[PDB]
Amino acid sequence: FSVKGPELLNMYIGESEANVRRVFQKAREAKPCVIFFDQIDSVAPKRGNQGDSGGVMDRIVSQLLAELDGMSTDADGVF
Amino acid sequence: EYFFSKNQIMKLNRDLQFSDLSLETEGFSPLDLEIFTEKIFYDLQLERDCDNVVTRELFSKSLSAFTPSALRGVKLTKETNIKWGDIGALANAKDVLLETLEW
Repeated sequence: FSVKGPELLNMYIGESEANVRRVFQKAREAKPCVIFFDQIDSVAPKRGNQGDSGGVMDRIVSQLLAELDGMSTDADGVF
Repeated sequence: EYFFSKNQIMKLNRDLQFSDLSLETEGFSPLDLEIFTEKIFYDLQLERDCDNVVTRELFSKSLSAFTPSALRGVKLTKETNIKWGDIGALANAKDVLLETLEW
């Protein structure tokens, strides 16, 4: 499984549940499987470089970290 | 005590005291106690041989595999226990937490 760079961002507000949540949990739903990323330097801007115009980069980056990390009780091969 | 009397002959031996042990859990309705005491009976009736019965240890094990009817549908989780001392360095925070939560 993979997402091609900013395949995540989307028109409406509340972008994250429209894609990144559904796919990233789908990788937990799948059997042992990678997620491939490219151009992370486009997907997760350094949050300190704050952005105007809805700051959506903060929304993506927060949801991505929350779904990714900690991984307690969750070592299901999601490389 | 009534349910341990009712459906089938049973005895907890004083290996545990009969009162207090209930407070091993709390979120239970009376309906929960019925099904829970059935789970106890069947589980130890399975893990022990088909002879006479006593609940010690196996109660404390099996209670791990249950949640009350009020909760079972709503999301809940339990972690791989990072016990107090495992994160225990700079205990100051953990102590603040335990103090303020345990009241």
